[PDB]
Amino acid sequence: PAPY
Amino acid sequence: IAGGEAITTGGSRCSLGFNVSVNGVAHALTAGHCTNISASWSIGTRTGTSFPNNDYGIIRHSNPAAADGRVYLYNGSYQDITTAGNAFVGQAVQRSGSTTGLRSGSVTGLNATVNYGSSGIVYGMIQTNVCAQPGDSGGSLFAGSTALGLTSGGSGNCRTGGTTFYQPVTEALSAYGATVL
Repeated sequence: PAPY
Repeated sequence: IAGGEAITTGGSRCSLGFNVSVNGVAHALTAGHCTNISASWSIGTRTGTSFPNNDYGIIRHSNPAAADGRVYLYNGSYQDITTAGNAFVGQAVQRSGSTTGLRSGSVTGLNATVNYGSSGIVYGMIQTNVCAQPGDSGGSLFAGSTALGLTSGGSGNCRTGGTTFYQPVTEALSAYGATVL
């Protein structure tokens, strides 16, 4: 997961 | 400007989460990983930020007339917001953001820990099967007229689908003594  | 619309700083873009009031003063909630970037935004000045651990931030509007207490649905209509609540597993939710617009799905987990690698770890996140893409962060997670969360991040995209995590809006409201408009 990654920050949008 | 309503929930889900673009807010920028220099070349960076995020989405507005919810317009709120702090002792009668109009502010906007968005993601903390966005407000960490700068104090100066298209809509005003940052007055609070918390990322990682949490993922929320607040901006005081330069123009109080712009604090629209609704969420933009990206089809020329808006959803009126009246309260804030807590999500529950299986709830039908919608998300609005400036990259992908409006998307729907359901809450699949609560209190999720999310490791963003070099960006750090966030705790207590709402988990959903709604897709999102870069630029969608800070945008609105809601169910009808009830505000629930702010887009933080996830995996996948809106073509293949993915998993997304949201900061519960109630923690952000109590951190700043704010109420949704």
